[PDB]
Amino acid sequence: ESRGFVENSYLAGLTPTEFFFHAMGGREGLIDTAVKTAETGYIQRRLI
Amino acid sequence: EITPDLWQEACWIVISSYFDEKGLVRQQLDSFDEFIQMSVQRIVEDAPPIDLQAEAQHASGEVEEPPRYLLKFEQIYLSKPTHWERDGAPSPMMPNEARLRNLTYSAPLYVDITKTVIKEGEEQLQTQHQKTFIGKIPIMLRSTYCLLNGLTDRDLCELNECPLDPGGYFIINGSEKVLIAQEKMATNTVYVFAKKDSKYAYTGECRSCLENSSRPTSTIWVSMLARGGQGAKKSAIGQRIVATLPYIKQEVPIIIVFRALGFVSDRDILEHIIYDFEDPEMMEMVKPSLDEAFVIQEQNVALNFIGSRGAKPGVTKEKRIKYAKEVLQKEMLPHVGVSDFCETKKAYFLGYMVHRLLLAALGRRELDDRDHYGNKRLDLAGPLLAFLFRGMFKNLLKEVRIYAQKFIDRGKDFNLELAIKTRIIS
Amino acid sequence: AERGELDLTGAKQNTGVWLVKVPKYLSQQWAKASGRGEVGKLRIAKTQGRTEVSFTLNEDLANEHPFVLQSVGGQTLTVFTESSSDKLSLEGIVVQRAECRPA
Amino acid sequence: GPSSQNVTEYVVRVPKNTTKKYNIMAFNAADKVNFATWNQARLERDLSNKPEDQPWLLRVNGKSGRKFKGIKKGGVTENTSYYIFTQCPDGAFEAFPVHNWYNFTPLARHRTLTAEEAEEEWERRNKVLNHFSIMQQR
Amino acid sequence: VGIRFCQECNNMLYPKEDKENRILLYACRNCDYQQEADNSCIYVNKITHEVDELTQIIADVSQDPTLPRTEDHPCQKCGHKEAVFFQSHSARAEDAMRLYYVCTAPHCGHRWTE
Amino acid sequence: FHYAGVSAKNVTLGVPRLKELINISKKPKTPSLTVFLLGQSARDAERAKDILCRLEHTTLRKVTANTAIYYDPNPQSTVVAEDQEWVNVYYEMPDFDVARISPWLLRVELDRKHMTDRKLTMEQIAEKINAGFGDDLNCIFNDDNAEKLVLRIRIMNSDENKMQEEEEVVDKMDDDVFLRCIESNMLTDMTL
Amino acid sequence: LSEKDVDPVRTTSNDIVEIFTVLGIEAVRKALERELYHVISFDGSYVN
Amino acid sequence: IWGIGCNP
Amino acid sequence: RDGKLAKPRQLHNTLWGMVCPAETPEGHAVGLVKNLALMAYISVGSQPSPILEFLEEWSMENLEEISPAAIADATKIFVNGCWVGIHKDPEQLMNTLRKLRRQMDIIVSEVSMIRDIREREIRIYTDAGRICRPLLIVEKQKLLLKKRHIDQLKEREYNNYSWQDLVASGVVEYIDTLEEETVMLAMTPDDLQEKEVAYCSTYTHCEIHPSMILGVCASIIPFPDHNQSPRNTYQSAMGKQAMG
Ligand SMILES: [Zn+2]
Ligand SMILES: [Zn+2]
Repeated sequence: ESRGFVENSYLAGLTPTEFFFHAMGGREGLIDTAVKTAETGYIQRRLI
Repeated sequence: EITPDLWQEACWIVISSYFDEKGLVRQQLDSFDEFIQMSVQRIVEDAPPIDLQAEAQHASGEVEEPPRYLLKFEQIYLSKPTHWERDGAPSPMMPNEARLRNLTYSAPLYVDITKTVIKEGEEQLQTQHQKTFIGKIPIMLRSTYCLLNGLTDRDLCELNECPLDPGGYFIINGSEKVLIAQEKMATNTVYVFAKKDSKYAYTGECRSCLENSSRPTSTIWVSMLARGGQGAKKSAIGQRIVATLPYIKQEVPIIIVFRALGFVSDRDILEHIIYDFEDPEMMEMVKPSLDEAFVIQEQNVALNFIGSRGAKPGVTKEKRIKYAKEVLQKEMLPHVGVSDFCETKKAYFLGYMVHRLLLAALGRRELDDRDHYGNKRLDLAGPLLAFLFRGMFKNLLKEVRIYAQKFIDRGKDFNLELAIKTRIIS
Repeated sequence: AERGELDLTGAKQNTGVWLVKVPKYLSQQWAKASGRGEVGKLRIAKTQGRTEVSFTLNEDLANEHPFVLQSVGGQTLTVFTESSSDKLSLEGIVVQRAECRPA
Repeated sequence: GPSSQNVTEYVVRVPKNTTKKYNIMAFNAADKVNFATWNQARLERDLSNKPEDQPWLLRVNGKSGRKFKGIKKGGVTENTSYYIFTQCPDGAFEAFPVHNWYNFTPLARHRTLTAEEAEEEWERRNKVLNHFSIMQQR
Repeated sequence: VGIRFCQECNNMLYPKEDKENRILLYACRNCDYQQEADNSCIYVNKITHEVDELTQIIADVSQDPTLPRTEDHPCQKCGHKEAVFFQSHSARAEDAMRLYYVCTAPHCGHRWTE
Repeated sequence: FHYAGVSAKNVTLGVPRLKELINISKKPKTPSLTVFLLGQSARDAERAKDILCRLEHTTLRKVTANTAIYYDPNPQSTVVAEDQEWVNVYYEMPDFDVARISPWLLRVELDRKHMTDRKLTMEQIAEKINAGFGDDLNCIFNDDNAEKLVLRIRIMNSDENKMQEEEEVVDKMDDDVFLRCIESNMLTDMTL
Repeated sequence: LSEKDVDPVRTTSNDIVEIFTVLGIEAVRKALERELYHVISFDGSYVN
Repeated sequence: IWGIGCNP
Repeated sequence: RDGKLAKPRQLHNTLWGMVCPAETPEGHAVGLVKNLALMAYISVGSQPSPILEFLEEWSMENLEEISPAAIADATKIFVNGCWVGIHKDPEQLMNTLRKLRRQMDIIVSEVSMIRDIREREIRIYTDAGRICRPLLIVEKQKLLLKKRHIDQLKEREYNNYSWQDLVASGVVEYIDTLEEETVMLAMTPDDLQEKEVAYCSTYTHCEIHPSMILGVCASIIPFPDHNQSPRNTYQSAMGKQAMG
């Protein structure tokens, strides 16, 4: 529980601390997408 | 006398009271309010009194040669937001009318200015120009100085303003502008970070500022050089601590800086740096830096060492020494002290910085986290507008000085009203 | 014997003096008159293995101050005076430090 | 005896004005200051400008003895005052306000590297040779 | 092992071999003071740097509400039941998840690692 | 992150690895080398571990528990109580003391666990140090049976007597500063 | 590679620069192809 | 948000 | 925004209760633009002079004779910077300071006082930029908030009782991130403070309500705990674009 594990399902509903940790994970995913778009585009332009 | 299992009513009652007293935008409003009052007075007070005399070379004789003109800004005043029509009659400006006519919702700012003139006859004359108009400050809506403040919803409806509108914005040129709080690193706080690719293994930084009275920040580094570089003496000595003092071109050894503050003896320097002499590890850590600074054993020599590395060289030796001393008293660790015998306090705080660097290197303390929001501050409307007014009021004083100096060199007279350029601040 | 000479007679006699940190209300009460030659009474009571120091405020002045001692072994202090006749002198060495706290 | 239960109480006197102002002279414990060898001393305002708002220079026993530098205390005691109690034949304590606080630190009577030579020596930071021999050469 | 300072100028002494008597010395470079070396050891370096962190643990740590405590392990000196435990709390500790214990209750401050 | 841990070895993958390959960067983020074993060493784990030891860089620092510099006026004096025995043994028939002996002693102590993990030998370490540095560094090595693995290093005997140097009788880097430089060099650069 | 009991034939490095310098341009062609194929097909995606 | 081997 | 480092952007643990986790712009500014939580308050700043005068009165000898002495003088009182002296007793000073915060003599509600028991340093920060949130105060295992306060607040109008009176009573306190590091919090009074298998018996504060960790736009989301986390960021963004 302390380090992030979320035992509750989405239907059950996340507890508050589980909610914040889930937000941290989702934020990391979103950052990955946004950062990835530019590096991949530069690579593609170079190859072409 | 407890409220168990009835808690779901309790938490929302207390939250109701919270949002009833304050509301959502209380940050902006409060910031702005504080700013105006405190900040403007402070800045007007903190700025140096204008000093002025005619050039001695221009006029022969000393009977009237120093006509000293001294200008002091006594006090600040703000009227309610006002629009001056083309006819010139002042009128209260409602925010809605300012939006419709593309006007700026602003209030006049008046400073009392006291002009004291010494004609070298010892008959100094003080003339006080009360309520001198220096500029117009845009007023945040529904702040204490907004006309909408303290008006019930019926009165707001009479003025064609929404009761539910939060406020917290300025109407500039008829457009609503919202100052966005800007994140910054905390000031007056020692933070030890590690840079992987840097030549320093560890760096401790203090973004020192004196209550933000002037000089937004005066950052000073104390960093321990990495032992990765290989040389005979370099391998023997190990890591050495260097200081990236502000207004200095290159690195200065830390022990030299301590001796510049008057603490020549090695024992005293280490007393400041190493609070417990008994611990052997930290003493071993500090030994190499002492070896680097073994050459300079005097305060004057250390000041000369600092002055030589100053950004602008001084031709005279004593000029360099004086330059370094004044530079330390002002620029280095401004928050600890800025004058007189703050040297001991500065030495203790610099020793604290070096000690924290030593603890980080020994692993006794963990490295600071930049993203830890305790190490972050948020600049709201107040700090930002205060920085703006600092800059613009200094420029206004400069322009007053220029106009004054021309008229003073003539010796005809000087007028405060003509010198002040409201354009500047507004 | 010169202008810059320091009269170390107090050091030779080893005159012992006490340094005390006192609050502003007490000092300002003293400064109010400051010329009557009297501000209060310092009473020290000693027991078998414990000593207590207290100061009583003058009844006229008011219209108890316990003293807490501090060790002076960590620093050597001395008192010197600059006479108006430009004759510097030493009054004595500080042998005890105390602090006055409000009741 | 009476020493185990002695109670001493003395009058307190605060004269309005004193001809000689009272200051505090503080020496660091590690310095091991000793007044037995203080046959003579010279305390005067500094000349580093080469008055009342400048540090003090002390030269004990002329040039042969140790020299100390005293700096007034930067932190003013806006909310504090210091008084000194001295024994007197009348038996009443006398309190005198502390006009100023000075911390005196010593300077060794050792040979001092000249600034020009020190700069030349620092040019060779990597002093592979023994530094002690270098000091002996100077 | 430790560093000692001169008794005249309070500067840092340095070790010097006595060539005549073959006795280690410490001599200040800025004066002529000399003192013989009693310890006979100069430069000690522990590469594994194994140090009991009980020396680095403050007894005041027993007052922290944010730390966990158990009543299982009693103190040795006073036999108090409350014991607040915590990990290394140090960087470059190698790998140590060992629990360090500090005795609660006033002024005991005894520290035992199990 | 999210890479399956088939082995305890991290590998760049995804866009960063494509960047490295396409850029032909001189410095890969994770340069790695897969080594296949030719003989029975592949089948037998002990021989493979021997190859692993032969292929893995080991510095003296990795196996050194703690290092100390003692000023020892005489080899017979044996300031450290423990070495008194083994020093005596070595000085029962002293070798290379004819020129002289160094007055300073670097008494490095090695951890037995690291030594046995890398399967290093006291004679192996001493040979590497003495041979690579030359006759200037003389090393006394403990028996493995002894509880403490101790290497006693001394500066050049001829250099101490100064008959071999001749020239000017002036100390270069003193002796203890030179010994500390030697210690740092050994710690990071021995390449045992 | 030249160490005893190490297979000269099959021992390979991920660094294409080392492959170039040691084993030649043809070896770097094949090694670059192998590395690119690995990074592309780790996701399971197939490129012709 | 799932696990160490999955996605965040 | 140009910097591609995925480190300034990530939701830090310290953002809890003071910046909305869900509400962030998406694109070049993910995690770089943030929004205040509902209950968050930002310090307007104060003069440090009265706090320094109190510290001088209590003890905090300055210009001491190397008295830190392996921090034998427990703690070093810092203020907005400025090491201003040290005290032999650091728990009594902290408790006295909390009592003063209640009586509102020298410590306004915003004044933040941090004691690091290890490293022996008390920071006492009042620097006009700190973001702080209201937390209820737990003494022993009992919340200080009681039926008297809730009943008076329920009668709020024509009873002249408000939030400021709740702060003045000492029932609630403003805690900033630095203090959040030194405070044991309970999400709920009944679930956590009450005696059970003892996770913690030293709770010092209690959250007024967990839901306040969300911002203005995320607060409209119904059952946000039952949705995937990126889906709440999207809803924040889209609710800024709804027509009404
Ligand atoms: Zn010396
Ligand atoms: Zn105990």
